Formats: sequence, C-alpha cells, structure tokens
Amino acid sequence: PKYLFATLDKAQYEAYCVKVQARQKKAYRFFHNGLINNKLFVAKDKAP
Amino acid sequence: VHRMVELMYVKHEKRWIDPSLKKLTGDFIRRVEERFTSVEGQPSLLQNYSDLDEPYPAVDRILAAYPEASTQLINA
Repeated sequence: PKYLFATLDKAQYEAYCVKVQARQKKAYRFFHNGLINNKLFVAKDKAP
Repeated sequence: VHRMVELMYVKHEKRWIDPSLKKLTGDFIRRVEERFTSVEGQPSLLQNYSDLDEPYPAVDRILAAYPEASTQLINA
C-alpha cells in the first residue's frame, strides 16, 4: 500500500487518512452491533 | 465517562447530585478499565470511590492510563 500513497502529496494522503479513520469507527460500531444482534448480514428488500 | 461527570457533578459547587450517581460514574470507569486491560494482576486505578470526590482532576489520570479509551467507541 505505501507505494500507492507515494503517488500523492502529504496534502492528499493525510486528507484520506482522516476519512479512513472515520469509516473504521463506523465499521467498528457495526461489527459489534452485528455480533451481538446477529446482523452482520442485512438482506436488502428493495432496490435504491 | 466524561459526559457522565459533566452531567452528574456540579462543577461550580464541587458536589455530586447524589453519592449514588458518583458510584455509578465510578463503576463504569471501573469497566472501561476492564475493557482495556488484558492481563490478571493489575489493580484498579480507581481503588476507592472517594477518589471521585474531586473528580475531573483525578478521572483524567485513570483515563490516560488506558490510552485507547479515547480512540475507540463503546462496545455494543
């Protein structure tokens, strides 16, 4: 991965890193909810 | 843990709305400890609820002993 990031400016890469870490926090939340309530998989019922 | 203190301990009067609620805030703190320790032996940093009497000064001490407790959200 590092090698891809070396295409960017510290400007860009660091902007991305803030995005990522926010996602992880959502993810983390979801995963724990799922484990407990058996909803790691959620079937969609209707198209968008 | 912070919002707990914020909403149950009156700052400008240096008092808890009720000892019970100081216990509460204390117990949850104890929990966060547990969540973030993973070897037997280590004792609690909050050893007596007396510690929470002047809370905001002491609390930060404990919370800082368990770094990640400021990185990740509560377990479900």
